[PDB]
Amino acid sequence: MAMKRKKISVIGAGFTGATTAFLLAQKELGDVVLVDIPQLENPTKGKALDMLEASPVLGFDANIIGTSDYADTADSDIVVITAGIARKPGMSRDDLVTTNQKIMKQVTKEVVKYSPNCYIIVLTNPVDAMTYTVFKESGFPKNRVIGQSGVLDTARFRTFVAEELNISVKDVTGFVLGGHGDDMVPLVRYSYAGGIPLEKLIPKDRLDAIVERTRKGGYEIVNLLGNGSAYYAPAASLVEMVEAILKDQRRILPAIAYLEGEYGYEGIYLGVPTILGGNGIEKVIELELTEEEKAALAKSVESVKNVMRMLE
Amino acid sequence: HMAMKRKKISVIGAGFTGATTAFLLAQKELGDVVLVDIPQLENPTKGKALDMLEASPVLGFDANIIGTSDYADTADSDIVVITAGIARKPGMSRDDLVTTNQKIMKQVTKEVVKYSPNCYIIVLTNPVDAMTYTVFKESGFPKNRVIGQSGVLDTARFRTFVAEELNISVKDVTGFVLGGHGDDMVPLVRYSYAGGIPLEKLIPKDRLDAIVERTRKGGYEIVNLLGNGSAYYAPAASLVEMVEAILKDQRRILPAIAYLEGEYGYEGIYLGVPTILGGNGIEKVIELELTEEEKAALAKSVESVKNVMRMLE
Amino acid sequence: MAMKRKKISVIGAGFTGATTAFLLAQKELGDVVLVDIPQLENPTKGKALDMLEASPVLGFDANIIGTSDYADTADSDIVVITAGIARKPGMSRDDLVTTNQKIMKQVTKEVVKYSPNCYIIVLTNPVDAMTYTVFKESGFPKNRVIGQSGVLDTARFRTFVAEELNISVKDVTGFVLGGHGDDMVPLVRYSYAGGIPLEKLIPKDRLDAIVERTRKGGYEIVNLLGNGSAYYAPAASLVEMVEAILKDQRRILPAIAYLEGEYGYEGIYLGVPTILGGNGIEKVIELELTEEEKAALAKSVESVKNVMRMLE
Amino acid sequence: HMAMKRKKISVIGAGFTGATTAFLLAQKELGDVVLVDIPQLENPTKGKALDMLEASPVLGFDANIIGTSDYADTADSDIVVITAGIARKPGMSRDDLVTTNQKIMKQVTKEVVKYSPNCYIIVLTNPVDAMTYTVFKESGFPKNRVIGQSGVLDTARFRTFVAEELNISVKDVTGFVLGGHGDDMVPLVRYSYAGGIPLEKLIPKDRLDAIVERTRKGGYEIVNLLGNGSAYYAPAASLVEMVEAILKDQRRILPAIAYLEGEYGYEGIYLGVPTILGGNGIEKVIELELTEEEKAALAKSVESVKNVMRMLE
Ligand SMILES: NC(=O)c1ccc[n+]([C@@H]2O[C@H](COP(=O)([O-])OP(=O)(O)OC[C@H]3O[C@@H](n4cnc5c(N)ncnc54)[C@H](O)[C@@H]3O)[C@@H](O)[C@H]2O)c1
Ligand SMILES: NC(=O)c1ccc[n+]([C@@H]2O[C@H](COP(=O)([O-])OP(=O)(O)OC[C@H]3O[C@@H](n4cnc5c(N)ncnc54)[C@H](O)[C@@H]3O)[C@@H](O)[C@H]2O)c1
Ligand SMILES: NC(=O)c1ccc[n+]([C@@H]2O[C@H](COP(=O)([O-])OP(=O)(O)OC[C@H]3O[C@@H](n4cnc5c(N)ncnc54)[C@H](O)[C@@H]3O)[C@@H](O)[C@H]2O)c1
Ligand SMILES: NC(=O)c1ccc[n+]([C@@H]2O[C@H](COP(=O)([O-])OP(=O)(O)OC[C@H]3O[C@@H](n4cnc5c(N)ncnc54)[C@H](O)[C@@H]3O)[C@@H](O)[C@H]2O)c1
Repeated sequence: MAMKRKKISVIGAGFTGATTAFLLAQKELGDVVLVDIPQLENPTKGKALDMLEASPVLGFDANIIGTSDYADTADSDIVVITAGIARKPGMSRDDLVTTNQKIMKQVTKEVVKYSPNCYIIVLTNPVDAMTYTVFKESGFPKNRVIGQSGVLDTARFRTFVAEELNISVKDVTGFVLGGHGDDMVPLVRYSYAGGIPLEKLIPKDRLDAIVERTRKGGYEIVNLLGNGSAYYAPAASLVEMVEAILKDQRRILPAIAYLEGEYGYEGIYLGVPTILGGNGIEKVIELELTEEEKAALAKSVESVKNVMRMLE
Repeated sequence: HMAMKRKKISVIGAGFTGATTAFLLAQKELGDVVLVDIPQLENPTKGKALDMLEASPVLGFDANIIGTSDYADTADSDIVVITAGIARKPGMSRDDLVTTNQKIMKQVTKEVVKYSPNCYIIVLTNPVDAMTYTVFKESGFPKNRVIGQSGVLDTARFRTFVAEELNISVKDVTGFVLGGHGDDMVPLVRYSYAGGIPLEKLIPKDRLDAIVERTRKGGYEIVNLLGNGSAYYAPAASLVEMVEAILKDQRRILPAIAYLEGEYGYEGIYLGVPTILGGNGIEKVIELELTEEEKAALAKSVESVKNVMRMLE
Repeated sequence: MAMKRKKISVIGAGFTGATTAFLLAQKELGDVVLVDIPQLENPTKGKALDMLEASPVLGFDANIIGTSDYADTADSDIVVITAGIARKPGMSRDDLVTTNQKIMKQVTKEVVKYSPNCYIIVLTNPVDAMTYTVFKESGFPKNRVIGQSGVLDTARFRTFVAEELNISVKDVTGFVLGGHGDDMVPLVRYSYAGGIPLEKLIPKDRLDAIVERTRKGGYEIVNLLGNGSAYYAPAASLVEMVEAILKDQRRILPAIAYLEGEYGYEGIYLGVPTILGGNGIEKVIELELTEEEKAALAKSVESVKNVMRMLE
Repeated sequence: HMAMKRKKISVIGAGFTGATTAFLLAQKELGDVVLVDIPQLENPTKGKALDMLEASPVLGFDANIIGTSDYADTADSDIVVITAGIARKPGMSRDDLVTTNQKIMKQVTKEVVKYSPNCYIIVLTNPVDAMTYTVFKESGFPKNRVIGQSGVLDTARFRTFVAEELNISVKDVTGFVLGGHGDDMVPLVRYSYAGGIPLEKLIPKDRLDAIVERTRKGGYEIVNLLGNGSAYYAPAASLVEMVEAILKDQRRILPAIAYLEGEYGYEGIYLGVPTILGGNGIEKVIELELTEEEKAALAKSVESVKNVMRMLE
């Protein structure tokens, strides 16, 4: 009968989790619980308390707590999972999978104990196999277990196109199927500057360079930082997705969704166009792809099946 | 004829406090942001700035952010926020900390005034009373143009503790802390309310004293939890409010570190005092009628500030 | 939808209603149903549609409809009542109270039929007697029936003081108890610029002229417009009250609340300091008033009862 | 030394569109506002202005808002928005509306360009194409400093209908409408998408044709519902996006009414075209590669506009 705040738990209090927590609180999307392992309890509480102390200056009404106790996550409307080791150049794709999978299983189990009705958004890489792992561990219907990937890649692409044409990023669009890197399947033909196909504004070679920079866009921020991974744009990418769900916006967003025949694939998570709203993933949109695009996506899907085969 | 131009804000020092501020500034479309650090940290600075910029299509702000070690990129900044400085390492004395940071302020200020002769400057670097003073003397600028941050942060921690104690919105809680930062700050409970109701009516004294002491220790509370470095979220927010007040000439009444020429009985010092902050920087130091108890607490604060100023070379 | 958007119905689609609806939508507080009499159905649909067609420009996700059918208000979380008649030429004070009483009872019956669990915020003058009418007709708990006057009166006070001192309205606080007009009790003692008592910044004579201009603030706007009363600041005042409830903010705000011993009064609605949150009025706050502040609030309360004796 | 100061926007015509525009600009703190109307309506204009100001403490915005019939109060405006027009009356001919509004545009611009010789001007007043033309010729400003609004509003109505058809956020629908503000406007479905997907892939042809038509009648639909008056919320919203684009030098791509000097094969007229809008007003007309079908729908639109320009005294 009372009007209660949405409750958002963010698991992993490293740069991306914290940046997320702070953005969610500022936008008054609800109360935030920043979670990490017992050994990291003091810094998690320090970050959460520091964020809460900005509330009177920035003028947002939101609780923020830090914790290592998953009992504090009880009755979360949304949980965002950012726990685990980041993508870096020259890393063993298998080692990544092995350590993070274990983390997704231990986290998912504690999340569903205390919030059995929550919607879950996964950042942890590799995001297809880790979102798959939260899906199967959780026992949730596919509309409640969502992965982030395509929004971040479309943000880097739009940024590079906006700088290339010297126009508002507000009026530039991109469009990606599949995951990060080699797995990325962009549709330049469905990318525009104020409604005009980029393919009529930018020579093919310069467009192919922006696409390739988008593929290595993560590695680009790693190379600059020297001793971490991107966090500003990943966190902003999670917040757009959390907002679409909490405010039932019915956004069309690229997301990592479970396929049961869409694009001709079943039993997998894949970056596809999505409607995102109050029921989480409300539709996977099936485009008419050209023979070439179909081919590039069959290629992304074999990489997906390859990483799922590294799962114990 | 003059085309409409974006405001320009340079943030000197691209660690916790400067990067957090820059992102907030960018999200609020207060203008374009130049994030500046030493040559040795040029690339991490470029990474933070580019990561922030790649957030812009998602969060929906129009703002340029670049990282640089070339101060020439700061040219014609309306506002410069100085977070450049060094933390006190175990085995470094008080005196060597003041001196090291002093020397950073002199070198930073020289470059800032060279490329933006008309900018306003806000200083965070600790020890912030002494370092804001160094920036003032080095800049050659009139006092209205050189402002330190500390009060807004300390009132924010105080308003957080009172909001939690009473279970009410932080929006409806008011504090006032003058003096220095850390141990030296002077929270004034007489000028502190919830919905305009004096706090001494709503919270027993023993609890209110613990809230005052907790405010005083607020910095160390966060240092003790993080196990590397100091607070940045609330510090950054406090700088953003002060930047807003100036760029949008809002004439806020808030505590700022202001150069005194007689106010409260003191001259030739930066001290945390009530301020009108607007399009011309510190427009007024407001002189309150203090009690003997407040005056005595303020004078202890001034002794400590003069102690740190004696360590300057 | 598991994450349902909040639903706000605004009864009365004139100046205050329409301006309240457009602010609510812009702030994404929920979906808005704008309601007027069957005769004004089409202008109501056209105001609603016009605001909705601004949603792509201003960037808000919100439905706005106009209707003369209360079934459209079903399961509203909040109902804002602005329904009211403009006092005709050659109509007594008695018949004005009596005409708006009949409108509040008819409106309330429709409101409870379709949203028996809603919070009601009343603006309709005379706002103490009309809030009282909605409470009694509704059978709701007292925390779920609320009136607006204090916030608007504190807003005018704050504007005048901010003009006098040449400072941000953000750093000026006021406190107005009682009713509107001669009935309203501004407490200059509880009034500050940046926490500084206004009696320290403004000579008695200027502070007195500002208290009188706060008393007359409605009249002032009426006399400038020539046809109609204020709507911008009224609407803004209702939005802050709507926001304190939907986001469970627990503001301390002057609101028209039902008294059961507070200030030594019982069985009336009166402007008092209030904690406003997710349960509506969480408590009425009792200040230590001077002998003198007590006399003015008694003068006010006598004026409120005067109007209540006019209720059929 | 110059202190920081607010941007300054004068709104001419304090009716439905002006007042609504004024209240958005202030809430968003885009600058101080001066609401201008005839002397007969000075007190109602001051009443709106004061009502708005009295909301500022509640909605928490720092802006001055004033009402005036004296153009001296508009001195040194960065942006001037012109909404002034005769109130349409039962039985007023088209001649008398256009002819009267032309006179108003010439009188209003004379005063505007006298007190703000360096301002950017956005024109709403109908018939908007011919009226923007009249402000341009009377101002003696370069074409980049005199901009009309019609396409933002008309693409907003299109996006609204497509969003309702598909049940998706308006944030993810794009459209593009060229030409005039009449039945003659050209909504381009080819350059219109939902999440960058072509609308022809998602909406059947009969439905899409009905949306295009509902876009052409958009203004009329609102007139017919209101009974007395035309739309003002979406119009005010459209002016605000165009003011923001200029004040914050955003370099948006939106449809605006621009002086053509060869673009699309037309010379010496104002027409709704794809614009880059920024700190120097209209920075460029973008020439789309239209189909013969589109060229012809635009050619008609141009014919409708030249017909109005014939009636100009
Ligand atoms: N989807 C994308 O596009 C995208 C982009 C950025 C990075 N990422 C992923 O998101 C994260 C970004 O790095 P970050 O800033 O979050 O890293 P970080 O190391 O700074 O923080 C992650 C946290 O996970 C914690 N953690 C480890 N095991 C845990 C467990 N069992 N339970 C709870 N917490 C545990 C770590 O202790 C650490 O604090 C990584 O997981 C990376 O794989 C993906
Ligand atoms: N006033 C307050 O309320 C308050 C609160 C927060 C922190 N602080 C102070 O703010 C300062 C910064 O805090 P932080 O957490 O950001 O520290 P940090 O080490 O994370 O960031 C400081 C940055 O300054 C840079 N820097 C050093 N010398 C420089 C120079 N010559 N030119 C340019 N950049 C230079 C360093 O390279 C570093 O990246 C400290 O002095 C801290 O004590 C004061
Ligand atoms: N409490 C305050 O601070 C405050 C301030 C301003 C306005 N008010 C009051 O607000 C009320 C409305 O103000 P306004 O300026 O919007 O007036 P208005 O005349 O523009 O609008 C009132 C609307 O109520 C409608 N209405 C009448 N009977 C109705 C019914 N049975 N069902 C539904 N709708 C019905 C009318 O048709 C009209 O559209 C008045 O009572 C006014 O005195 C009080
Ligand atoms: N271009 C578009 O997309 C678009 C959309 C909306 C409306 N319009 C046009 O906008 C104009 C304003 O519409 P509205 O709804 O605000 O009308 P309105 O009649 O409510 O307001 C117009 C105001 O202009 C004032 N005015 C008239 N002559 C003046 C003068 N010489 N100097 C100063 N003020 C003067 C009037 O007093 C009146 O208050 C009309 O011409 C309308 O047709 C065009």
